[PDB]
Order: sequence, then structure tokens, then C-alpha cells
Amino acid sequence: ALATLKGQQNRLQAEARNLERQSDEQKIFMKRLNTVHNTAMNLQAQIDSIQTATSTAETVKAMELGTKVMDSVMEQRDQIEMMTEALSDPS
Amino acid sequence: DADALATLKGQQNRLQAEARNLERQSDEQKILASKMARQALKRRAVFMKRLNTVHNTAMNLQAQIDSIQTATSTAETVKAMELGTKVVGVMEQRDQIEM
Amino acid sequence: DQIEMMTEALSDPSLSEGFEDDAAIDEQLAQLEAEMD
Amino acid sequence: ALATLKGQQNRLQAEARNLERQSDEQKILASKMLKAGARQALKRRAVFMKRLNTVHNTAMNLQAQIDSIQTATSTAETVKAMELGTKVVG
Amino acid sequence: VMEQRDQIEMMTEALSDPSLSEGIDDAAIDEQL
Amino acid sequence: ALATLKGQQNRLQAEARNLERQSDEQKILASKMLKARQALKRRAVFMKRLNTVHNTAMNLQAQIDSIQTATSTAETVKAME
Amino acid sequence: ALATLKGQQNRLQAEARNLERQSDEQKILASKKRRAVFMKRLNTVHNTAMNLQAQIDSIQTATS
Repeated sequence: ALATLKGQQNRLQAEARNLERQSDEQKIFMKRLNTVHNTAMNLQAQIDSIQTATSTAETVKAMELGTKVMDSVMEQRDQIEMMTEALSDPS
Repeated sequence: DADALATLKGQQNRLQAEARNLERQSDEQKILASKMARQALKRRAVFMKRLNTVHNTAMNLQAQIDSIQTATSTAETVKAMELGTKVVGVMEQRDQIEM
Repeated sequence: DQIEMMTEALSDPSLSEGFEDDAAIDEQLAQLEAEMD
Repeated sequence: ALATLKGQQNRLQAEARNLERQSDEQKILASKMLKAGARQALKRRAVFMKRLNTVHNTAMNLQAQIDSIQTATSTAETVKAMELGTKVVG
Repeated sequence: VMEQRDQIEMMTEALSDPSLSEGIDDAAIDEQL
Repeated sequence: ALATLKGQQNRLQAEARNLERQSDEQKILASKMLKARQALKRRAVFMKRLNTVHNTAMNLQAQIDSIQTATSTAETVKAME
Repeated sequence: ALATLKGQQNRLQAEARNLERQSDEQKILASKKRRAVFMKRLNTVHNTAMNLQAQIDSIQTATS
């Protein structure tokens, strides 16, 4: 489906080039060319968005699989610090 | 998890390539507007906002992966650190004698 | 849907950049100008 | 644990080095622009400066933590020796 | 998932105490100057 | 334990040497720039650290001296009394 | 034990001599308060040495 979507966008480009050639001939269709280009651009945006979402989903799923004493030390250090400071104290 | 990291880095490089594109087309839109103009202005403004968005994604993801690494390292080390500290867990007489 | 809910849930700002002082940047502008001045 | 502390220190130092280097380039950038460009360069280098300041503080904290481990061993030895002093003087 | 982030944040705030460090004279600065 | 304490004492001495070295660097910076308050604050912080480590080393040395003296004096003033 | 105490007092006189050197260093630096403080420290070390010598004499008496 993705490959055929790319091919159909290429077909939209072909129709657009044919339509601009026809418009040049008529000057010597613009609405049709505009809508063909809009179709191509919308499908391009769709494929870009889906690719971005798929890559984001894959990487975030991998990272989500990846992600899937204080009291004693503080008290002893504080009291010992106080006592040793009192020791050093020559006041 | 290493695969997650590599995939995130690859997607980030994809974002960077997209930003390089965006700035390129911004260049061509500026040139096209000068050669012409309002439509080129529209498209270059869209390009500029897209560039800002991709830059924001880049910076946010870099900060996020940095947080990942810092938190992982700190959490891993602290467990053993606190296990170690858990395993770890005359004054008057001198004064009198000198005098 | 579920994809969007994953995005919103895993934003985790506390994990990632979760204040500014215009006065500091202004005084640093002035300092740079004085240096050049 | 010690090895991962050393590795985190090396990572933190490399991140710092990148930060102040970047800040130097952005300082040159702000100087060369010097008003809106000056604002932008100052904002960017200020983000880098804040990053560098938290990095400096974090390095201080981790070094203090390692020193705290060593001093914890030291005070364990000291309290052992001063228990020995307790018993002998008693 | 979320609980991991919350607990790492709690541990960081608990261990980020300046009490590990100094944690606490301009006149003396001026005198030495 | 005695060897551990001796190694810790040597480590503290090296720490003090580095602290006085960086304090000297900061103070010479301050002198050059006065030829200032910010560098004075920095060197003062480093000076607080240096004198702190000096106190630690002095206390540890006096501590090992005190334990050896405690053994010896226990013996002696026991003999006297 | 007598030898151990003699070595300890020798260490005390070593401390006292280094303190004397440091006091002279302070004198010469001044010539070119801290000296008084370090002289007090020297007095502490000297007093420790003197007490150690006195108890050494007491040991010599008692053991003999």
C-alpha cells in the first residue's frame, strides 16, 4: 500500500505536468492542476506524518521497555561532624 | 534498551536532516520571493516555524536522553553506594592536666 | 488515540526540563556594551 | 559503584567542557552582533551558562559524596579507635 | 513507568541536599580588598 | 586500621596541598586584577575549604597520637595509682 | 615499654623543635599574632614532653 501510494503520487505529478503543458497550449485546466497538486501534497503530508508517528512509536516503545540508609548516614555524619568541630574548637 | 537509544538517535538524525531540508527550502523561498511574493512569504514563514519546531524537538530530546543517562547511572550506582554505607553503619582530662 | 495518550503520558516534564531573569540578561547586555564602549 | 562514579564524572566533565566551549563561541557571537541578535545570543549563552553552573555544582556534589564515603570509612576507624581508648582508659 | 520517574525524582531531591556541602563576610571582603 | 588511617592522613595532606595551590592561584588572580571582589569570594571559599582540611588533618594526627598516648598513659598512671 | 615511651617523647621533642623552627619562621616573616598562637602550641607540645618525661622517671622508679 505504501509503495502504491508513492506510485500514485508520482502519477499525480505526471498528471500535473501534463496539465501545465495543456495550460501552456491553451494560452498559446489550471483548477485541475491545482487539485492534482493538492492531492499529491496531502498524500505526501499523510505519508510523512505516518512515518514520523511510526518511528516515534517504535523508539518510545523500545525506551518504555527499557524503563520497564539515608537517615542513618545523615544522622551519624551530622553528629560526628558536630563533635569533631567541638574538638578542633580552641575557643 | 541500547536498541531504543540507537533508534532514538537515528530518529534525531532524521529530524536534523528534515531541518537541513527546511532551511534549504527557506533559502529557495527567500530567493523566489525576491525574484517575484506573498505566496513565497507564506511558504517561507511555514518553513521558519517548522525549523523552530524541529529545533525544539532536537533540544528537548537531547535533554531527555541526558536525563535518561544521568538518572540511570545515578540509580544504578546509588544502590551499591548505600549498601556499602549500610555495611559501614579525654577533652576535660587534657584540660585539667595541662594546668 | 492510544499513541496520543502515550505522548501525553511520556512527556514527563519532571524528567525533562520540568525560571528566567530578564534583569540578569539586561545587565549583562549593559556590561558587554561597556566592555565594547 | 566506584567505577560507575568515575565514568559518570568523566561524562559530566565532558558535558561541562562542551558547555563552556559553546558559551565561549556564543560570547563571541553576542559581542559581534552587539540588538535583537544580541538578545538572542545572550539568551543562548545564558542557557549554556545555567547548564554549566548546574554542571559545576553537580560535579562539586559528586566529589563531596565520594569524599563523604572516604570520610565515612575514616570516621568508622576513628570511632573504633576511640572505643579502644574508652576501654583502655576505663 | 511513571513510578520510576517519580522515585528517581524523590531520590534526587532527597540526595540533592546542600547539607552534603557548606549549605549555610562582605566586611572582611572589603578589608582584604 | 593504623595503615588505613595513615593513608587517609596522606590523602588529607595532598588535599590540603591542592587546596592551598588553588587558593594561591585565586589570590594571585585577585592581586593581578586589582592591579577583585568576586575572585576574593572564590579564594575565600577555597580558603575555608583549605583551613577545614587543615583542621581535619591536625585532628586526625592528634587522634592517632591520642590513642597511642591513651594506651601508654593508661599503663603509666595505672602504675602510679 | 620503656623504649616505646622513650620513642614517643622523642617524637614530642621532634614536634617541639619543628614548632621552634616555625616560630622562628614567623619571626623572620614578620621582619621581612600567628607566632604567639603557634608558640602556645609549642608550649602544649613541650608540656606534653615534660609530663611524658616525668612519668618516664616514675616508671624508672617503680619498675626498678
